[PDB]
Amino acid sequence: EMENVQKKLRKLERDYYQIREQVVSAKAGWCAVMRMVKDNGVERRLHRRE
Amino acid sequence: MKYQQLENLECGWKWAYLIRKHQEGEPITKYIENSAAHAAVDKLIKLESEPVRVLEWIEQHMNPDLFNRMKQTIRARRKRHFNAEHQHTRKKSIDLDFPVWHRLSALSQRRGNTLSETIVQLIEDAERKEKYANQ
Amino acid sequence: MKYQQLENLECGWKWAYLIRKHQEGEPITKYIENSAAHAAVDKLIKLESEPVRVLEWIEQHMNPDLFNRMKQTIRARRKRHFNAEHQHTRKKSIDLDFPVWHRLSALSQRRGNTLSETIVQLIEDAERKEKYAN
Amino acid sequence: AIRVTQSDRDLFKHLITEATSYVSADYMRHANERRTHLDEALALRGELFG
Amino acid sequence: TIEERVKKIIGEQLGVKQEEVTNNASFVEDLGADSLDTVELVMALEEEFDTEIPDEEAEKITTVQAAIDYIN
DNA sequence: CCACTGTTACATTGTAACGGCA
DNA sequence: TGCCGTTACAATGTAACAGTGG
Ligand SMILES: *P(=O)(O)OCC(C)(C)[C@@H](O)C(=O)NCCC(=O)NCCS
Repeated sequence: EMENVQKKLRKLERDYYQIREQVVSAKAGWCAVMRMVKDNGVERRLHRRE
Repeated sequence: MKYQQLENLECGWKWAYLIRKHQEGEPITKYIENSAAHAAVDKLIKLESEPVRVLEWIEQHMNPDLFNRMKQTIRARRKRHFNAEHQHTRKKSIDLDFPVWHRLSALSQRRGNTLSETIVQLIEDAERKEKYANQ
Repeated sequence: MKYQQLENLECGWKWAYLIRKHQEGEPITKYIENSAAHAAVDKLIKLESEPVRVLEWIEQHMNPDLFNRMKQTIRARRKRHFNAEHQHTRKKSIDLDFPVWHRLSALSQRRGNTLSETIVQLIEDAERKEKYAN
Repeated sequence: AIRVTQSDRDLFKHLITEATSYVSADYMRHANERRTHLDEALALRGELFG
Repeated sequence: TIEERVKKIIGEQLGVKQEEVTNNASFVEDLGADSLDTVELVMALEEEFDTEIPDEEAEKITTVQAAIDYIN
């Protein structure tokens, strides 16, 4: 029974890996963008919190 | 409807598709006369920065042949554009040798599932073997 | 050398490739000045139907950085042209969902095999399992 | 002179407003989904660890 | 190597300079990474080496030196 | 029924990277 | 090395099927 449950565990592990990678890539791209907008166009002009 | 339809994007896609087809030499126009076809093409070229009028140009001079290919290409382009956002929704293109593809396709129609599903079942059986070896 | 190279065919391929690239906006020529580039491109356009002179045109006006890409494109074109004659030598192209592709490639790098070799081995093992049970 | 300055002002206004509208919206969209994906991934992670 | 892949991950997940990220550079004060930024940094470190870390032991890591110490 | 949409399975062409070989 | 085959992709286009809603 425990091995059967561990199979589902591994499935959930793969799911979590997918999501973690997606988020990590999003953050990497976002950081690159931030480094590219050091020109001061980001502080309010890009970041219209509205 | 699962994919949001964007007018100013699909219109540009359509204009680019028409221009590509014409420059490929195909008769996008429905006109057999050379002069009317040339005039319609010239106007379409002018319509570069006005994708909105491209729909009207379509309704006025588009060749009746192209409706199916148009609605197919733009539908697929929309699907691909929305899927490319995330990796887990992306697609990977691979090439297979004829014997291998023949066996794989035969197996898939036997199991009545898509190629990806058949590969999933196969790799899952191999990984199940690995797991039972591990436990 | 496995595939014999034919001039009237490969030269037409090269002319078509260069024309396509130019239509795509690629700078075919090495001339920064627009006039010389346009003149050379017009010469190329009117140079259609000529292998022995399109080769010379390439030697004289071709952009240095596209040589490798053109060479590998022609290699692939030649290989595909010779392989597309027979069924067993043809290649079937498919699209795989990203998770499935990731796992399959994981197996292929792990085992050092190619996608074809890895899938062949896996199917063979599946068949063997069928025979064990049957 | 009046005509030229009016045209210039109008062009500047339009270009700036439209560029900001075009870019900031996608920027905010991505920020929002990255936040949401992070939130989801944390729940997945906790369940996995347990 | 691991000791420079760690810098690669930290710099491109926090956007700070490679020069800035030294062994003793703390994330929050030196690199400026806040709660979510540090969370993303640890997630990226996990992803880089395809490993997992306990929650408490991971949060205990709050510096480049500690990061490498747990990685190696 | 009927139309429009989503999806799969290809094709088609191009490219970069390996690795073999004179 | 310089060419040459080879692989694994990418991008786009199509046909065909399956769904969906009016
Ligand atoms: P930052 O100030 O936004 O803080 C983020 C966070 C540290 C609160 C967050 O990343 C986090 O760790 N959330 C989950 C906390 C936890 O241990 N929950 C149990 C498993 S759901």
